[PDB]
Amino acid sequence: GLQFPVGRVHRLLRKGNYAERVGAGAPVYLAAVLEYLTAEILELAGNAARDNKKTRIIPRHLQLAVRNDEELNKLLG
Amino acid sequence: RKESYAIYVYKVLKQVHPDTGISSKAMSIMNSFVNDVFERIAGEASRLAHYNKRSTITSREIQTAVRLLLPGELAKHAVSEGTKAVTKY
Repeated sequence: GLQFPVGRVHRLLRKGNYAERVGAGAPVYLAAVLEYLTAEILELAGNAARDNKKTRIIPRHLQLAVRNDEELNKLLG
Repeated sequence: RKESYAIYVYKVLKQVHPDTGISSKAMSIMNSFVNDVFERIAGEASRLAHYNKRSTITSREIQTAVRLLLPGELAKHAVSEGTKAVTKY
C-alpha cells in the first residue's frame, strides 16, 4: 500500500532512458524512497506549521524544516 | 518542474498530518524536491548499471544510489523503506 504509484514510477524509469530494461522491484523501491523523503519533509514542515498555530503548510515551513535539518539541508540545499 | 507528484504528496500529507493542509505555492516546492531526488536516484542507479555492464536497473542498484546520495540516517531509513516495500510481491 504505497501512496506513490509503482506503475508511473516504472513508466518514468522506462521513458527516462536510464537503462535497457527496469527490474520489477525498482519502481517499488524508488516509490517507497520517494514517499519516505516527502513524509520526512511534510512532518517537520507540518510541525513548524502548527508550532506557529498555522493550519496550512506554507513555503516557509518547507524552507525552515529542510534547512535546519542538516540531513535534509545537505540533500535539498 | 517536469512531472507532477501533487496528488501523491497530498496522499502522504493526510497520513502525516490529516488536519494540516499545504499551500499551492508550497506544493510546487514539494513537487520540485521529488523531481530532483527522482532524477538523482535514477541517474546514479543508471550510472551504476551502465558501469557494471548491466542492462537492468534493479532494486539493488536503486538501493546503492540511495546509500550514496542521501546523507546520514536519511539513507538508513530510506533503505529500510525500500527493502520493506519490495518485500511484498
